[PDB]
Amino acid sequence: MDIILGIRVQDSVILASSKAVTRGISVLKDSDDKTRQLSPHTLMSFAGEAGDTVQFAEYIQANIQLYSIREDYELSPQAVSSFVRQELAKSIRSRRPYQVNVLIGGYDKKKNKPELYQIDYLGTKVELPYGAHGYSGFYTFSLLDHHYRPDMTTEEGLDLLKLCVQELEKRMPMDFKGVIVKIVDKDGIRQVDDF
Amino acid sequence: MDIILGIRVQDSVILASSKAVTRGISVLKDSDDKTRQLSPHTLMSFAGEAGDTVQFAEYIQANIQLYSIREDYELSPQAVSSFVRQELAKSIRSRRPYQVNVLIGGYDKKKNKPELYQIDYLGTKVELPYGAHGYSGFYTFSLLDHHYRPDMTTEEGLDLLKLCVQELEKRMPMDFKGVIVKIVDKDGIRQVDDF
Amino acid sequence: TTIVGVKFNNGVVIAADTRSTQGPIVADKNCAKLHRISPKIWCAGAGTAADTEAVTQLIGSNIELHSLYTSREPRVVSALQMLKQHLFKYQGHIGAYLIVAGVDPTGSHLFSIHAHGSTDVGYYLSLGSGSLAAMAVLESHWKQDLTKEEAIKLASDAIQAGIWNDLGSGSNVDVCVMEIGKDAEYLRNYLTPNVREEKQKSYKFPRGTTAVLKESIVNICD
Amino acid sequence: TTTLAFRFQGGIIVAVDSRATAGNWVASQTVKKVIEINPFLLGTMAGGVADCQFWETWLGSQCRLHELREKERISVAAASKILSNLVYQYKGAGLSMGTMICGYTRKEGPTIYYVDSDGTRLKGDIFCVGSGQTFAYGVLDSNYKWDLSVEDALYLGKRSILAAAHRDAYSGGSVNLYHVTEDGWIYHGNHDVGELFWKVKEEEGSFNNVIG
Amino acid sequence: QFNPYGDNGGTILGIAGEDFAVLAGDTRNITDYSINSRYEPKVFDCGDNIVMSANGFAADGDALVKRFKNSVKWYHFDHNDKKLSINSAARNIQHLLYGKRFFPYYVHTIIAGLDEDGKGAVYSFDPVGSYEREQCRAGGAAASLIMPFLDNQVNFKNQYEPGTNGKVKKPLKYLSVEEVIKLVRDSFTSATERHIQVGDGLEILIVTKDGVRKEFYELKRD
Amino acid sequence: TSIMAVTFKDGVILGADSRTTTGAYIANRVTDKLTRVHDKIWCCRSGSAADTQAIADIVQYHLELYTSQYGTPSTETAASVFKELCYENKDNLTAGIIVAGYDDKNKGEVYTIPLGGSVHKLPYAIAGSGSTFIYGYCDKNFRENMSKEETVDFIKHSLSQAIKWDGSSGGVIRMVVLTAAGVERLIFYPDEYEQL
Amino acid sequence: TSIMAVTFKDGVILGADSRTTTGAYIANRVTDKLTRVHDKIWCCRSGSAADTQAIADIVQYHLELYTSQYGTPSTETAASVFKELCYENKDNLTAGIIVAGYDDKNKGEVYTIPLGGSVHKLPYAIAGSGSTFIYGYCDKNFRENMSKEETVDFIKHSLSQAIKWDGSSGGVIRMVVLTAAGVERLIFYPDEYEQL
Amino acid sequence: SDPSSINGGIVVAMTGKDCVAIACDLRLGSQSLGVSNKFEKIFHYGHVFLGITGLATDVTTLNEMFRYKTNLYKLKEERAIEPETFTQLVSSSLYERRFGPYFVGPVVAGINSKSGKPFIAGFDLIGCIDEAKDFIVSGTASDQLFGMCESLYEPNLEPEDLFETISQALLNAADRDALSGWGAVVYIIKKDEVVKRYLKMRQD
Amino acid sequence: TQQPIVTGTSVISMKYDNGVIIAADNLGSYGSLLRFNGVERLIPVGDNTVVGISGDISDMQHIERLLKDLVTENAYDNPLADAEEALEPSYIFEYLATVMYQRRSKMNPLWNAIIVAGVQSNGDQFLRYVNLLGVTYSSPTLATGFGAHMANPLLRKVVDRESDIPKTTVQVAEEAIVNAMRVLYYRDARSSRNFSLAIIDKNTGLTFKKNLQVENMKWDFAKDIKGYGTQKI
Ligand SMILES: *[C@@](C)(CO)[C@](*)(O)[C@H](Cc1ccccc1)NC(=O)[C@H](Cc1ccc(OC)cc1)NC(=O)[C@H](C)NC(=O)CN1CCOCC1
Ligand SMILES: *[C@@](C)(CO)[C@](*)(O)[C@H](Cc1ccccc1)NC(=O)[C@H](Cc1ccc(OC)cc1)NC(=O)[C@H](C)NC(=O)CN1CCOCC1
Ligand SMILES: *[C@@](C)(CO)[C@](*)(O)[C@H](Cc1ccccc1)NC(=O)[C@H](Cc1ccc(OC)cc1)NC(=O)[C@H](C)NC(=O)CN1CCOCC1
Ligand SMILES: *[C@@](C)(CO)[C@](*)(O)[C@H](Cc1ccccc1)NC(=O)[C@H](Cc1ccc(OC)cc1)NC(=O)[C@H](C)NC(=O)CN1CCOCC1
Ligand SMILES: [Mg+2]
Ligand SMILES: [Mg+2]
Ligand SMILES: [Mg+2]
Repeated sequence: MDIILGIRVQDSVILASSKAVTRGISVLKDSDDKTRQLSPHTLMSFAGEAGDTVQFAEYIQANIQLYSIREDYELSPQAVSSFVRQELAKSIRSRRPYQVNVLIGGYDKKKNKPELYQIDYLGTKVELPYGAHGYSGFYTFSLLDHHYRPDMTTEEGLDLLKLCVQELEKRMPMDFKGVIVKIVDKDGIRQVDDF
Repeated sequence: MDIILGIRVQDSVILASSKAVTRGISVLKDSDDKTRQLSPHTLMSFAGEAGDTVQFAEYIQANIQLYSIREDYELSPQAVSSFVRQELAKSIRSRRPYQVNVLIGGYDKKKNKPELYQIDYLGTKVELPYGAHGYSGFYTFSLLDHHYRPDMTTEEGLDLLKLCVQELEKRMPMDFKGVIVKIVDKDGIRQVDDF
Repeated sequence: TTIVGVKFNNGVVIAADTRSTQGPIVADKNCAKLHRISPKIWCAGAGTAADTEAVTQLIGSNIELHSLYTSREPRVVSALQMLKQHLFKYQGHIGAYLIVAGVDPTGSHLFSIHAHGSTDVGYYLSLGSGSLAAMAVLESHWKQDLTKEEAIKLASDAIQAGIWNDLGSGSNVDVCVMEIGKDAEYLRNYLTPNVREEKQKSYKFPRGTTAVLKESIVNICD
Repeated sequence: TTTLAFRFQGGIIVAVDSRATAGNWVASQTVKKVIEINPFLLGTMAGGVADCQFWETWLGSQCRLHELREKERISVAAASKILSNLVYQYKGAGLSMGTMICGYTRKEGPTIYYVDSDGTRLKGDIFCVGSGQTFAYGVLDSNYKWDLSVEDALYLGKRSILAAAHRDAYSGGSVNLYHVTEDGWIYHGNHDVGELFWKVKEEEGSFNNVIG
Repeated sequence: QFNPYGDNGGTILGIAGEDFAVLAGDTRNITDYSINSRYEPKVFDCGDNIVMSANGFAADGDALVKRFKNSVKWYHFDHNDKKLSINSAARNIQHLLYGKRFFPYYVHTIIAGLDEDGKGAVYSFDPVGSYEREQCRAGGAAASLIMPFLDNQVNFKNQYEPGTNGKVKKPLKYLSVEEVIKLVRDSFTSATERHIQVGDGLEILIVTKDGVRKEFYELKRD
Repeated sequence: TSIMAVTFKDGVILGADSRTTTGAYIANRVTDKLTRVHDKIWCCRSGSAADTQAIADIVQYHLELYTSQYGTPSTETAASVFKELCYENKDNLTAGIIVAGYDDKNKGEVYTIPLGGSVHKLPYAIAGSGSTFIYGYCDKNFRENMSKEETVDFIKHSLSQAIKWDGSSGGVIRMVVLTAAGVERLIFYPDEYEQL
Repeated sequence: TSIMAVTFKDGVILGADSRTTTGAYIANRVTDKLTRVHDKIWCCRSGSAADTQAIADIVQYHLELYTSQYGTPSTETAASVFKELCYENKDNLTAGIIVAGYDDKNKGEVYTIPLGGSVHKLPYAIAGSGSTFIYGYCDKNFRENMSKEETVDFIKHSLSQAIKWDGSSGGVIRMVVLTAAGVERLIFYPDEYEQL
Repeated sequence: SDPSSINGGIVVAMTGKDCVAIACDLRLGSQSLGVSNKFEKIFHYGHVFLGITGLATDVTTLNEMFRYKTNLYKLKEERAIEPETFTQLVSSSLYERRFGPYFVGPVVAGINSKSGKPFIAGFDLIGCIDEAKDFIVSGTASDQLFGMCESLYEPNLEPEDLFETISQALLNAADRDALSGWGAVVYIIKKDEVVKRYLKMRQD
Repeated sequence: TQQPIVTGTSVISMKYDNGVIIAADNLGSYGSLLRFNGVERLIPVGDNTVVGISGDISDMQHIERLLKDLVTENAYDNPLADAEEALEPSYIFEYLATVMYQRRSKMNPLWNAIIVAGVQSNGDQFLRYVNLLGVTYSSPTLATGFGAHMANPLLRKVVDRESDIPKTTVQVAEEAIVNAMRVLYYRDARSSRNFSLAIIDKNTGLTFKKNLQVENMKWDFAKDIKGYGTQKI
């Protein structure tokens, strides 16, 4: 875990998530996908404590998929984010809390708008034009404050994202082995293979 | 600091030392030379506590240079390594010890032989065909156990060294921003600029 | 806090200051520390502010239900028994230090309760951070066979000692007089010896001083 | 604190914020974090205020004594090493300093040295130091080229502090700008973030996260 | 284990005008929840038209003032009775404080006077010697209450010219000694209301080219 | 506290000081540490005021319910109930209780129950912080089958010394006399006992 | 330890038990806690055996050097030297010393020096762990200007009670009589004092 | 790791002549890192306004909880809850979590629709009601707010004057606190109109 | 770094029209054990100053020796040692204040709270406090330990500010001090009944009263207190 970013542009939400899984002094894997598709137009990236992350992601995934089958209907990104926040808000006062931070990128088909939510392990939800968890934010927020515009295209968003990854690769102490980038828009979720 | 390696081959000693200087969540510099020339045919690399490293290296450098001027003669690598060990052996029982680990690569002109010494902050000296300090050793020693031969050339030693750096870049958690490589032989000390 | 209780001829009087603190900051300059458990049983509370209010309301609620069940006016010893058993059960974690007083068919009474659940009996008592300042006055001026007006004077004087000399107490003096055969009279702000002086200047700003970015009407209706 | 200084075609830019903090209490908004050692040397301050203020002033006295004794202005390397050797003597005692010794001499040219309280001393072209260093790095790195004009370099330095002033809770107040040339340092004014932010937002079109 | 430090409470305040400067401080001295003295001055005339106050731990405060007063005395002996300028005093105090960097004087120090151009000057220090000249500074227990009020009323922060769309700031201007004393008195009465360690009395020392004048005002004693 | 209970010819007498402390501050200088759990079974309370109070109230309840079913309980029975509470809750209690009662068959009896919750039947018992200072005196002066006036003097002199040396003890000396005649309360003020 | 020193008509008597403990083990059951710092100035030692020993030896040295120059030192002088050592080294010492001596001008004198290193001149003094149990007894029984036989009985009965209750005290009761006549050592065995 | 000062923020409420004002900053951070500049801390249930400072997750949770409770109240009572009653509901709900509390500093503000009286109230994290004629403060810059309010405030201010006073109180307090600021919102509340104004403040 | 062993409790004092009064009980406590009963904690210096000391008694006895030595040293080569160059209360205090602060700064304090009461050569009343931390302050009434919490409130009812001092007589002042000593005996668990009192007047000089006792105590109401709540017997 470690680096997860998110950028909402005019017509899409773009999520970037590091590929490294490190344990001790060994990088065990360099192709890890730190994300789950909750629904056709909703993607969730995650970072935090080992084990907790995937266990939580898949648990949320199962619940949203259950809802979809029951109602034959897709929950809005806002509704999914509120469900996720409440689960984390319960968790923090449990015997053993989930130590997982998430970004939820979705395209609301009723509003025809992209939406990005940042939720930490305490259950602190905020809707944002761009988001980050962990130490990444200390570089990317100021960078995006400068270069981000609300009316950008998906291509402009990807170039803006390349600028973030370059900065992180230059100044971050750890080798996070690049990122997997995914785009969420009106046509659903797709992965950029060459980044 | 962090990664310092050393390989003794047939006719030379090759020292590789990482270029990164990290402090907190920021890589402050990516072109740092973690070495000092003690004498024309003796090079010392170093790694450890911030401040201590350079302060110790330059202190040793000044003493060896003083000796050279006084006697109009170059101390053997064995003699320099023994001097360095004793300084660290004093240091460990001081009020505030030098927390510095060093490798000393030298070419003995009287014996016409390359010599590599590994000395830790406690003052633990060993002569070796190949050496490493810190977490690097946990990968490089086994690698060199397999691929190293005592009669290798300087070029073969550099290829053997490339194999170590590649392994470290693949499996080490931190980005150490590559290495500066230096060769110590009968003609003195020179730096490989393209590594 | 500073709180006191004083017995007299035909009843009992309790008093309290009106300062509430958060560390060195005065949170409330005129809070009410005198609490009604039943019409003629009143409680002065020091310690954790929420705990004194919550524990006094709970027992007060149960006392009302008990009074209705038994068709009798509630007794001070019942409130005392219920409070102490509740506080003891929580091993001091409910930080309520109370002076319980009142009149009932048995007579007039005065008790104190500590957070861990121990109770005392006395003719004069004081609790809180300014209890030593108050008790010094009570030990100096108290006597047997006090009148109503003498006991009020003694009680308020003991509170004043806390107000002036204790940093954890200040502002005003509240009093409650519980006399036998009469209605209890709650004297909110009986003394107000700490009125703020006129300010030197009016800090009313010229309209338009504050820079505004947006305006909008908020909808409160359905 | 957020302080930076970077080398470029036209010399050195040095930019700092002006906030001082005691925990979450904002102690000052008008603090001076650049100390003018001589007409060709500057020192930036980050970390303990007293530590920085006291020892960099002291550094200035040592630099003056050098030029009296040697009849020559002290080198940037020698000036930085006086400070680094001093704090190394105190290593462990609890001094808190992140400083940058920026200046020009004939033998060196424009030079920047990072010096901190653990005894680290580094020569380099770009550094950002302070609690908000990462925020400054983000903007500075992503816009830096060697061939920046004096006008563009001054703005980038100013804009990088503004970026950090905005995001970092323990940075802010105002931006102090300096430009170091072969002829010495030149002050380029105090710029209050109270006005600068809105001016930059409007003119540049940036800071879209903020309610306009 | 022995704790060499203590907290004696109180608060101080310095404001600079065009041709004058004031240094105010309450006269209350405390430990924990007890009042030690209702009138214990901590603002002192140190000679050469310099007034000084070191608020926090009184033992360290008195020690510092004593050492600085002595520093002024020896400055005269060593430099032919030359007047110690306020800027020179400030630098001297930094060295006094930083001299004990690893066993600090637990005090927020403020000095006031006139600069070498005759204009009002206030300097303020942290416990280990960092200093800065300002128009305005509150120090001590109630510094966090008073300082933002001073930002607003002395430096006109967040105040814009009415009708200018929050584009033109309220222009900076020097305040008259009458206006400054109004702000000091209102600052201290406000601090007295909400801070338990502040009260009893207010003593203001005013510094002009003619010398050092004093003014005293009663504060609430609760 | 300084407390004691002493058996004698006609029954038993309980004795106690009247000081309650919160640190070095005296929260109550007129405390009643002698408490009734039954008509002629009383106890002296030392240790935590809240703990001993809560215990005594539970015991008083148990003996009231015992009396309703089986008639007057023995002093031994009362001590057993105290023990049961003190022993089973030893980890959460700080209570040193002396139990004293008068039967007509068994006459005067004294049981002491220290911190651990053990039971010890004795001719007389001393307890509380101030008892340490009078072990020597009480051992030398106690005699079996004393008269009422002798036992009152024995307790008065003993507690006077305990009060004199122990800062945690003081105020008045309360006493409770348990005989076939009935229950008698006695009080003795500083001006009398201090100059013994 | 239980130790005491008592002034009387003809001079002063020092008394002590003979038990030394290392935990609950008795390292020495025949200890001599009464030690000579001068011909007719002696001390009782309580607290750390090593500390009190090292102090007494330094005092004995000081008084021997005092006597060589200025003649016989007063009992007050001896107490002052003990104080000086105990007070100045209070952080590194655990010593409770009673100093007792006989002058011809001042007769019998007793000075007690507790942990802090303060000095207190008294008619009699008690100290050590076992003294706590006899404050009551000793206060009630002590009289000024007692005879030798009365003072010996007072000390014997007192230490007997201290020994009885204190586990850290026991063995024999040693005594040292300081009068104009000279120095007399007394010993009293368990079989005598236990059944007092 | 002090729950009440991880995210930061402030709320202040004041009374005027036949009106009340309640204001809050917009910052949400994670210690030094500023994360959001749109995080409003004032909510309303009918005509009763509630501001909440402290740990942001609990701010959100309590809002959702009081919306829940006031909705059921209205369905059963067939009327909007009043400020005095809502104040009691807040106190009950907070004390219910006595030994595992919400790390919050709530502030109630509104006008009783029956009597027309302006009402404000404050609470600690554990439920203790703090009623006031003049003003209530809450958050990481409470000391600053206390000082600003105590000096600037005067009774019976008109809605337009009250706006200036409360705004200047919040702004100058926020500027002396590292964890507060990044924008501000002020609600002016009259008997049957409510005006919401966003303030221009320094963004550092 | 110390811990106090044998300790003395409250010292109380106040100013009146012509001079100052100071008082302190004669007890030397050893924790909860009330060990020593003949301890004098008021120490006169000359005929114009009394130093009252609470806290550690070994450190008190050290301070006694210092004051005793100060008198000796002041007399050396001083023909006016009993006249113009006699030790003033202000000199004695400043000396002690210096020592106290120096010892705290060396992390080895004299574990005491000290009140220096006296009358200056010009007739002015002197009353000032100093403690183990080197903290100093002055007030019309001063008290240490429990005295600060219980005596000061009572003494301030007589002299609440500077202007009340001329209006207060020695009879009224002593009465308040003696009353305060009684209150402390009721409520302080480390206090004794026996105490000493000293009056330093600008006309009548130093009057040192020993072996005073607390009297006129109210204990009779105790007979009426039964149980802790429900007990009727
Ligand atoms: C005086 C003022 C104490 O200084 C009184 O005891 C007073 C009693 C009182 C009763 C009813 C209404 C108002 C006031 N107590 C307080 O004002 C009290 C002081 C206090 C603070 C912290 C404590 O923790 C051990 C105990 C007492 N102040 C409060 O209770 C304030 C309003 N609340 C808090 O500070 C929140 N605390 C509550 C306890 O849990 C931690 C957070
Ligand atoms: C930004 C604001 C983050 O701190 C900067 O680093 C700033 C740097 C600076 C340099 C010169 C002039 C002004 C400002 N640093 C501070 O403002 C600094 C933060 C800090 C506090 C304490 C530290 O010790 C661990 C280190 C850094 N603030 C101060 O120095 C404040 C004004 N003073 C104190 O906290 C007083 N302390 C200092 C340490 O000794 C005890 C007393
Ligand atoms: C003498 C005075 C001291 O041991 C007695 O034992 C006395 C017995 C007594 C007092 C009143 C009524 C009946 C019997 N005990 C006390 O006065 C007692 C001292 C004590 C406190 C706590 C203890 O451990 C839990 C042991 C002894 N005082 C109190 O209980 C007072 C009312 N409360 C406090 O001091 C506050 N305590 C609460 C418990 O936790 C520690 C703080
Ligand atoms: C009675 C027995 C207990 O207090 C006396 O005080 C007795 C006095 C004595 C004994 C022999 C000769 C002259 C006087 N003291 C001891 O027997 C003493 C107990 C004691 C030990 C350590 C202390 O703190 C430092 C205080 C009291 N016993 C010893 O000194 C024995 C010989 N040694 C040990 O127990 C080992 N100690 C060494 C010191 O550190 C702790 C372990
Ligand atoms: Mg007060
Ligand atoms: Mg034995
Ligand atoms: Mg900021």
